Amino acid sequence: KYVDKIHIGNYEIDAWYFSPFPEDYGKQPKLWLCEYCLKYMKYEKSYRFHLGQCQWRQPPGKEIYRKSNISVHEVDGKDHKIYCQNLCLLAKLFLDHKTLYFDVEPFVFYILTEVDRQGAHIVGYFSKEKESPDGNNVSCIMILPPYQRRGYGRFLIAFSYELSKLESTVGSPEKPLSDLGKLSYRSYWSWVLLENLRDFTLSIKDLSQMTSITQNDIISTLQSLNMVKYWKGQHVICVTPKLVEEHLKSAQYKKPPITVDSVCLKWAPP
Ligand SMILES: O=C(NNS(=O)(=O)c1ccccc1F)c1cccc(I)c1
Ligand SMILES: [Zn+2]
Repeated sequence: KYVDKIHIGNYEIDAWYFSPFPEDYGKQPKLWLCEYCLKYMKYEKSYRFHLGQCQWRQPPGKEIYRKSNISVHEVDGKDHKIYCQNLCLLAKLFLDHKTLYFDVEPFVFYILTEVDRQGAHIVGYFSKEKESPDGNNVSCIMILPPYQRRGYGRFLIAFSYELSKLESTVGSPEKPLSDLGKLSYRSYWSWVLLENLRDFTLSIKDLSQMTSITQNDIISTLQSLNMVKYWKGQHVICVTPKLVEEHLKSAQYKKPPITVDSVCLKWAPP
């Protein structure tokens, strides 16, 4: 009765949550998704027909980042409404808290793809309100299940902050975050703050301007590392160069990242 399984690319993926595709679409065993234009279909037969006809081989919009075979496309919800709606319905299969699927005009979508000779294969995305009253640099962020915990979420988080830096703004993900989202942000913040502390020294305000991480997220991260003291109503960094190195040598920071090469990012504040 609900969509419980999708086929996209060469992946079949079980659903995690309800997503409000039309009811007739939920009645089948599977939904079949074109991995390039994200059209969803009811039957393997219409999917195969679509595959031989569809001419798209990458997301719409502008490629604002390209390094080697890693690419990010910026898609304006107002310019590519159907695609962005398709994207939000797919994302809702794996996000508990996302609530906006059809009114996509106030959002811009950053699509992460992995390119090979056949085309640019979607890995995940994050959305961003064009005008955030509460200073969120991410509204929702989603990595497709078979790509999770493989460095792609870390890339997208870093990417969202590289945009904030170009905007001369601090930003924060819209809350609530998933379990994995909490872990991923905490670990991204810890790495970024510890590398900055090793490289220089710095106030909490200094770190915020260098990283675009909000002062609250910095404070809560430093508290979980136990590197902040409290003095007459103010949080003050309290860290020795050696303790920073003992943290950075820890095994969790051992996997080599997909980095965001600032030189490969083509984007100006809107
Ligand atoms: O895939 C995930 N996160 N995994 S990670 O890219 O390996 C990673 C490693 C270190 C630090 C941060 C990271 F995100 C993942 C999946 C869905 C939503 C989100 I939000 C993240
Ligand atoms: Zn298509």
